[PDB]
Amino acid sequence: ARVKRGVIARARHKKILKQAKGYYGARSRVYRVAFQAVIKAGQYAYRDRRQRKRQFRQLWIARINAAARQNGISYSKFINGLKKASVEIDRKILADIAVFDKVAFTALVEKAKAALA
Amino acid sequence: MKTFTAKPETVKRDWYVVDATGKTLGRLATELARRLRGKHKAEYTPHVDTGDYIIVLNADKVAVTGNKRTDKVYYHHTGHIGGIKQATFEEMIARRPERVIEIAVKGMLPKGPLGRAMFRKLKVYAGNEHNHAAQQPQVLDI
Amino acid sequence: METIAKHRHARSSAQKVRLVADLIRGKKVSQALDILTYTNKKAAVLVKKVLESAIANAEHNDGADIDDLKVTKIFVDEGPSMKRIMPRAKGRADRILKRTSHITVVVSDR
Amino acid sequence: RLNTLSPAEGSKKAGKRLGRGIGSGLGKTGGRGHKGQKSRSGGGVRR
Amino acid sequence: MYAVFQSGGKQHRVSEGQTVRLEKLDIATGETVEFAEVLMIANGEEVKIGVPFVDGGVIKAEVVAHGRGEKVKIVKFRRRKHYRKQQGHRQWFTDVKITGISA
Amino acid sequence: VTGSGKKPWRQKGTGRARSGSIKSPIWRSGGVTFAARPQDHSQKVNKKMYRGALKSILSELVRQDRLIVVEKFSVEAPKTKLLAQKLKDMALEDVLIITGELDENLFLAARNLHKVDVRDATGIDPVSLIAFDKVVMTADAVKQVEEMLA
Amino acid sequence: MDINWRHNQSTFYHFTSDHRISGWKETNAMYVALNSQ
Amino acid sequence: AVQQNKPTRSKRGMRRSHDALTAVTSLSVDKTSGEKHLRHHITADGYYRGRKVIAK
RNA sequence: UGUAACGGGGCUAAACCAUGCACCGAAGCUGCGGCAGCGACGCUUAUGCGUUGUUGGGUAGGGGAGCGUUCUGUAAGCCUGCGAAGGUGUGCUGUGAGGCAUGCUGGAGGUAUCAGAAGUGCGAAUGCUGACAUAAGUAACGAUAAAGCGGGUGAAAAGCCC
RNA sequence: CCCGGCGAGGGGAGUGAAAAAGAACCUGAAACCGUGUACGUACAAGCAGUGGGAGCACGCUUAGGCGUGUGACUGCGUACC
Repeated sequence: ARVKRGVIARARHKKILKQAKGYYGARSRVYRVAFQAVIKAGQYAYRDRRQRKRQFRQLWIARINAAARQNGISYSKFINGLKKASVEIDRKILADIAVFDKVAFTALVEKAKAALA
Repeated sequence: MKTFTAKPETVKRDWYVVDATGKTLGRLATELARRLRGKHKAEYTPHVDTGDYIIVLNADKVAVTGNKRTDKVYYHHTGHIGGIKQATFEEMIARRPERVIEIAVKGMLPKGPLGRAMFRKLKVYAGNEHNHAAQQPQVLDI
Repeated sequence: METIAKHRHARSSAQKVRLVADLIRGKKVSQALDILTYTNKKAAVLVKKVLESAIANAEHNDGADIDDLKVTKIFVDEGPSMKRIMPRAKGRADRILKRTSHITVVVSDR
Repeated sequence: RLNTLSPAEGSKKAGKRLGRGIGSGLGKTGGRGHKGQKSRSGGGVRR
Repeated sequence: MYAVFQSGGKQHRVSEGQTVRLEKLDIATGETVEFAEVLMIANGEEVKIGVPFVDGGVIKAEVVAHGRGEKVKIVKFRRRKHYRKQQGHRQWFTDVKITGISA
Repeated sequence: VTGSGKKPWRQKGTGRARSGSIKSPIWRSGGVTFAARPQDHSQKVNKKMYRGALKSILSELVRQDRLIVVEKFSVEAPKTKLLAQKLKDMALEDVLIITGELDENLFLAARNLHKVDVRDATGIDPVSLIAFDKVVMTADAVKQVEEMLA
Repeated sequence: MDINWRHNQSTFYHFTSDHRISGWKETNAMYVALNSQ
Repeated sequence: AVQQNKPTRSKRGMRRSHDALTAVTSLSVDKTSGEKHLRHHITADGYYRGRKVIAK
């Protein structure tokens, strides 16, 4: 029972090359380079599902720090204030209020300064 | 939902005029770098130029502490081989003082296309007057 | 109405022909013939014969009126190479790729 | 019912196939380590 | 009028009539849930939490669709050491729709 | 492989990979690496495992009503028409007739029918008791089967 | 042409010449080796 | 003396960006014969600047 | 080779020392959702759960469980010219190898399920064979004895004929 | 029948169920080379992706603010064996 291996090899190669559309040059044409490109894209994608949590958090902290200094207190003192005021709003939402609702953020700063004093 | 991103078509950005007489170079420079990034605005976004236009004036009257007036040396290399060219702080204030504030701020701003676009918003003058009366820069006391 | 002429297996590599094809692409046909008459290439002779054949196929096999025609498409595919041998020094040989091409002129009035 | 007969459970064990891939467990060196006389075809010392 | 409430693991800022994609709740498809742990209600007057969750506030949300999210490939390649491991993952979600926010 | 043991190029100095035979299994036209030989595929079945297996399959042909016991089963003339009509009357299409004394006329009558196979009680095998839908044993064949399988 | 190309690839497969790389290519490898010693 | 990485087709077309042929650019019309020719050259019928020359 | 012994700007504190309270900070810990292994335990008994504890980086290597390919039986059955295999897209799906459906090309074969046997899975071997690139329209066009013009033939003449 | 050098090659016509079944002939993959369209790209440095992400172009869509293509700018990131 000789098994020719054309049809299944074609299917594997094609699977990998479909996962590499949009890559520059051989990275999207040649199998032997698109295999490495697809794997290295896999490793980066893993690594960056962790980094997007780190990057979004540092973005939010920069926005709360900006808006809170606009209301006359730093980020450090603001988070200490709200923790002592026993407010448990996470900082995705504090960043989002700090962009969209300036008056609510002003009131949060008043709770923070009220408890912090 | 998703975190808000500033859109560079719709970023409103203001004009500020800052008098640099007797300010410390690094401390002014760091405040300008913060305002030109847009770090002072709640709509800050790291890939969008959200900052303001700052008109620094009286750049020749900026101050430094210690012996940095004579010992702080600005090196650059010209590309030709033995092209290491130094100039102290007072030589730079005599020749072009705009280069003093602009070197400082430029080294505090992120390197890359965006931070070049951020530095295009800094306008420094060695004197007390500027051409930009049409843009109505309000006096940023810092 | 699109009307095609082709020279399949033209002894000239496709690069050398594509210079000339890139000249007349998009032109009106009488202007394209005036360009190929005064281009000093071997490829301009080949391209001119395909273009004249396409005007004739247009006016005979289709609707007439040469003066409305335009060279809408022109492209030069690569044909099969003739694999020959150049005798080099010290006893070694090379393959010479005597290259052909496939000229296509699609002419149309619209 | 010749397509419903079936062996016992545990009687037909698979069979090690060496040299196929990374997932299989026995690829590249087939389970015989790095160089040496024992990782060589025919290789091994006598009894 | 929006409201911030705590949900599965994390927090959501939601107005009324807005579809939210939460973690997998153990609720039937057309059934209505209540989040009794709202952290902020803002209408034109803010109401938030000295001690956390607001005393008088609740969010009534109708479950819309259980589902299973986009596949992600998990690739674990250790260069030059003869190890790679791929895996896949589709996270379960629950789309609810906010029926109402009661301050 | 029909070739020569001449080494195709010098061991060192061509930039080619080193090769020693034109009949290598890596080379086109080269000789299978582990080329097959004619082999025997017979398995030993112990006698008590063969008889045990026949006892199990006969017990399941009885239990699934796939075993029909007739007293006599013979055809008049050696005609496939007569056996076709006879099996049609007994509601049997796919059938293993097994008879303790092999009739000649029955054997010639079942030789063209595809689904039908006539055996003597001696030569039954597991794959035919399992293969055919119904097994029709003559009573004499039942007695001979019990003598075989003890 | 194909037959002449297979035989004329088969030209320096059994060579001997040591000062010429691969039988034919001129070099300075005699002086390189000799100076390395 | 020889390359060390195969150049792309990008760099190949970039190099050929200048290999383009220029058109004629407009060829002039004879005064008498009214037919077309390269400028400063004689026509196919063998006229030049409206007078008859060669005549082969 | 160029500042070139703070990463850099720059700093007279943005340095050092002492004290203190904040905040940032990892794939650590926690929260929420999911999967798998090994125990324990009341049933379910031929195993799944209300559970419950705990574990899951991995090379050589050991153990366990699978997917696909070609061929044999099931199969004179079941799909198939109302369109097979193959080819090329899209959509859905599984933890994965993969599977399923379907548009276009194709034009006649394919094969469930459950077993059986393997020429059973390639990116590497200066691997073998074919094809096609690259340098590149680049070097070269083979003695530095040398050509010029008129006419002819021809679709076309530096090279043919006179 | 027409272009063409009484060519090569082609375009029609005709046969054929089908001539992108035309003798360079079943299927007709990939590398490789083109033509057309959408987007990006001429002040910007590096395994060319990945996380974020504006804008633009096509389809939707009872505007539901989605999908596909592209991808300015930005964090991180020195191939495989």
